[PDB]
Amino acid sequence: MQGHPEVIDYLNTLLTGELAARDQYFIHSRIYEDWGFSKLYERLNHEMEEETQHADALLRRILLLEGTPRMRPDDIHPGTTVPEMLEADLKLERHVRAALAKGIALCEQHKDFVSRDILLAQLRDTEEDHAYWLEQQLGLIARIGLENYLQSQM
Amino acid sequence: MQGHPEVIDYLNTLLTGELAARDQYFIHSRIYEDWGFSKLYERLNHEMEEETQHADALLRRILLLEGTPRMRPDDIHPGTTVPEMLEADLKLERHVRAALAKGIALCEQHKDFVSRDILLAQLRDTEEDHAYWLEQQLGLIARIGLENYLQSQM
Amino acid sequence: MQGHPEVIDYLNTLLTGELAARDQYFIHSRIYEDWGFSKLYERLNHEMEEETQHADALLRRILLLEGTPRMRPDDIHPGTTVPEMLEADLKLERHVRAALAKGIALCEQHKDFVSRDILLAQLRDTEEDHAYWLEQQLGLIARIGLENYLQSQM
Amino acid sequence: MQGHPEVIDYLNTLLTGELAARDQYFIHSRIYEDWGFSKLYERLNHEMEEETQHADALLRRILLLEGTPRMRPDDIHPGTTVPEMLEADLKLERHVRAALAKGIALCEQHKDFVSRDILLAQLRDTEEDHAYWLEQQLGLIARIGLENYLQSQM
Amino acid sequence: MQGHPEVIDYLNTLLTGELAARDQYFIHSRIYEDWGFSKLYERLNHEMEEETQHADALLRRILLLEGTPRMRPDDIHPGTTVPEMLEADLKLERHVRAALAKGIALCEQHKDFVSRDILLAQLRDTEEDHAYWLEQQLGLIARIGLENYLQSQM
Amino acid sequence: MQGHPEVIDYLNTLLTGELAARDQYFIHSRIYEDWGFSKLYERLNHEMEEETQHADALLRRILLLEGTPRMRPDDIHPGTTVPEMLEADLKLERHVRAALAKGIALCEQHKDFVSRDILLAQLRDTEEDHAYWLEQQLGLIARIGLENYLQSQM
Amino acid sequence: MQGHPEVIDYLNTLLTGELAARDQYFIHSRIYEDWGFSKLYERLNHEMEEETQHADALLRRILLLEGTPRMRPDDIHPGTTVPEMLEADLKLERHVRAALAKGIALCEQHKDFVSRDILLAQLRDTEEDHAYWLEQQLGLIARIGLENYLQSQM
Repeated sequence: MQGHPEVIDYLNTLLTGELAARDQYFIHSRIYEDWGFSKLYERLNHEMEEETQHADALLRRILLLEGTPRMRPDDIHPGTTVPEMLEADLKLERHVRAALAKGIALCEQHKDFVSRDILLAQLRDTEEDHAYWLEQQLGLIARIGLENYLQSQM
Repeated sequence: MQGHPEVIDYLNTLLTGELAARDQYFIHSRIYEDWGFSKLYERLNHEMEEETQHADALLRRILLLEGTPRMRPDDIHPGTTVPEMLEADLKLERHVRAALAKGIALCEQHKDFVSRDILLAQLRDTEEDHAYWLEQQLGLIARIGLENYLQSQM
Repeated sequence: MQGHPEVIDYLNTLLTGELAARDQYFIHSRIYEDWGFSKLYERLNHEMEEETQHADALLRRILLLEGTPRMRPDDIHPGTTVPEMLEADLKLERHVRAALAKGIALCEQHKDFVSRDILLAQLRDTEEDHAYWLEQQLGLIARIGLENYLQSQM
Repeated sequence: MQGHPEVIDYLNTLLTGELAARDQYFIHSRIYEDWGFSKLYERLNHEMEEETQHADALLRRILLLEGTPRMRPDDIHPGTTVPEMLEADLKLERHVRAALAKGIALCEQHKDFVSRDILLAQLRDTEEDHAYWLEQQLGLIARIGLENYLQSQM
Repeated sequence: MQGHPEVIDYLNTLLTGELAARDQYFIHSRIYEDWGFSKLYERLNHEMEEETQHADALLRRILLLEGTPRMRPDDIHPGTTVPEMLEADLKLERHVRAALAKGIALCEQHKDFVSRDILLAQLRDTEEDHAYWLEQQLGLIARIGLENYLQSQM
Repeated sequence: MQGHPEVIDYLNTLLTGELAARDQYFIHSRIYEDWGFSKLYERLNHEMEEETQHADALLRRILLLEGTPRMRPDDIHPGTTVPEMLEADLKLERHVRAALAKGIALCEQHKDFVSRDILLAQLRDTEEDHAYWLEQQLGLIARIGLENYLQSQM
Repeated sequence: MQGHPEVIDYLNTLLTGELAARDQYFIHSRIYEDWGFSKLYERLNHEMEEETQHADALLRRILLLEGTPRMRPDDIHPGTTVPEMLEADLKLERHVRAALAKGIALCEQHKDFVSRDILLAQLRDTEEDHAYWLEQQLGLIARIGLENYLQSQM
């Protein structure tokens, strides 16, 4: 019935982080669309939808463990150029990865293995999809130049 | 091109209000699903998406007018019982309706008729769909009793 | 080529009665819809359309008998609560029943057998569908209580 | 919630005007049909249905603004000849057009923009479909002759 | 039956402006096609057809208001290079935007609300599609260079 | 590569003549449509589209010959009555027919046979479709009467 | 039956030129495919087939006129770089265009109008398709640079 308060409180820290991540992707994707980079809009819009699902999974788990979800998003750090927005989004995923890894350890100490399994799925997406794609973008800019990279994102 | 600063700031005021309304629906809908009221989950889940669409419309208009969107949501005031959560949502929508109506008058005053037309569509949804449904729910409770109303929301 | 003036005048009295019934069903169905009882709205909106077809048959018969139709509907008295609106409709239907039965006898005495037949079909609908349905609703309210009845009409 | 009494009251004036318009198109279409002018009947039968929809919109709007809809239709002024009936319907459309325009102005003054938007849609129909068609019918009679026009309406 | 002469005259000024815009899009799209930029041809050929539909709506409204349309298009000044043609189109669209906004205010002051509505839809297309697209192209040229931009328009 | 200046110049004279023809069919078709003559509107709307295509062919031909297309339409001379509008369009077709014939001769003299072939196709249309139809309409009015002709064009 | 000897010899002159043009496209298209420019291979492969069709048309006309076709192709002058190969093809097509135009004049002089019409179709393809496309390619290179142009031909 009732989850551990240490676990519940840490899930809430991740929830406010994921609500923030969803809103950062929201603004970035619409700035990308405003500038005419439709391929950057579509990928970031998809990531915004995925963060809503990640936050949803955490929200419902907190309610199941009888906790009170914290719905105030943490602050966001939007950039002003494509290289900057890509870097800010990679730094976000890096903080998310560290926080998710520490929550997985915490769930193991408190023997909340179902909450660990939920965090592990989100960590996989963070490393193998989000952060992986973002490092590809930055490495392509370095290899083909910003003019060519931006042209390909129209 | 560039909009009037007063119109852009007011659009940003409506944007932080709608980002908050979307988050109030997120929590309310998931509380409803956790309690097992699937019809209230589905309505309020649909309303959260519609608010995300409303916020996206404001967000893209602010960017088109060369403005900077404010992404920190307003404070939310969730409820703890179905009557409270419905009243809190009704109170939110009354505020949004007054705010959109004042924004429509302002847009007319500064001759930004496209911004006016975007707000008019949102004002229609607020009165004819959101506020209309919530007042129906509160009227149903008063007429059939909370026990019967909650049973019909399973 | 021309009908009896007594029969024309009575078809006209029936016509203004049926235009009134259509408009009472018009307002009652929309009040039911506004309160959120969609099954009551759907049933009363269908009875509105049936009254318009009933009025239409009398209107065309009056013109075929070389008469001039009276288009001013009778005054209506809608209720303000579900029990009052059901009683107001049952009262109207009972007057319509007696008016139709009186006109059938009038048509039989003036040997207008086609006008008698038009009125019998309307009488049969008035008795076997409308008043029967209304009498059922009032019986159900007494058996299951108004609260359960309204819940079932959502 | 609660609309402005001046608005609710003016919507009720338009409502009785529109219920009368529906009944004038009712009698005209059936007279046309009795005379054998099927094309005039279909068109005016279609306008009766459109006027019923316009009335529904106003009635549901009055109920949302917490008002009491008035169901007594205004007086109708039918014609006895095709030229007269056409002229009668145009006069009604012209009166309706002026009525809707004053209400649009009144709604703006009281800041009920949704009620205005409902009225603008009806005004567009009154001007771009109804009155346009009537004026066309009258110009056609002037150019090709009534005998020819009526033949074409068969 | 008749419109205000001031509104008729302003719709006429708008009409000659939109006939001109159609013919500028006509020549620009064909120059783009001749140079081998098929994506620029397809986009500008579609905007040509939209201007003809815009001109058509004004032309019919002028005739409905009992006015006489002015069919002499305004003079146009097409460019000779891709950057000049994009700037020439953006300049025209900015004048069209201001002319439409001025006519909307004119229609509101003379209570011609249907003519106001026709103009708003054209304003919305002028701002949210045309000028938005043109401003995007000029932004892309600055980010990726004219050489890459033209290659992408082949 | 480079066409003969006398040819390029004469194609530009035909171009402005054809852009004017497109605009005359534009206003005529919409006047016919405003009056309720749907068959005349469809036919003349179709001719406006065919004239736009004829203009496209000349414009693309001028661009291939490395010339600069002239986009200022010639003056148009619309009528106010059906008989006058028909006569006006025939006069225009007759002027166009003579113009196209002189150009065909000019192209042969300068040995640009492709430009001649484009012109012969347009001449065939001008004579075998456009002028033929107009003459038919006028002969019909003479035989069956204008009242009957107009009825048939409804 | 039998054609004029001067017309037959000129057709044979055009035939050896077109058999050469077909072979120049064969080598050029296969050089393009070997370098990996598949879009240039496919266009120039299609042009080789079209020239084979043009030669077949001349061949069959010469036989029908009781002539003897000359099957030795003219000398070809292939290029060694994409700019050279495009220029060499443009130079070839200019020669064919002048040769077909002179042949059309000759056919008219000897009143062989069918032979003229066969040459007119080939002259149209030469100017409007072959030469038009090649000048587009050279213009694209001048506008986007050879590196970008060659990339787009992969």
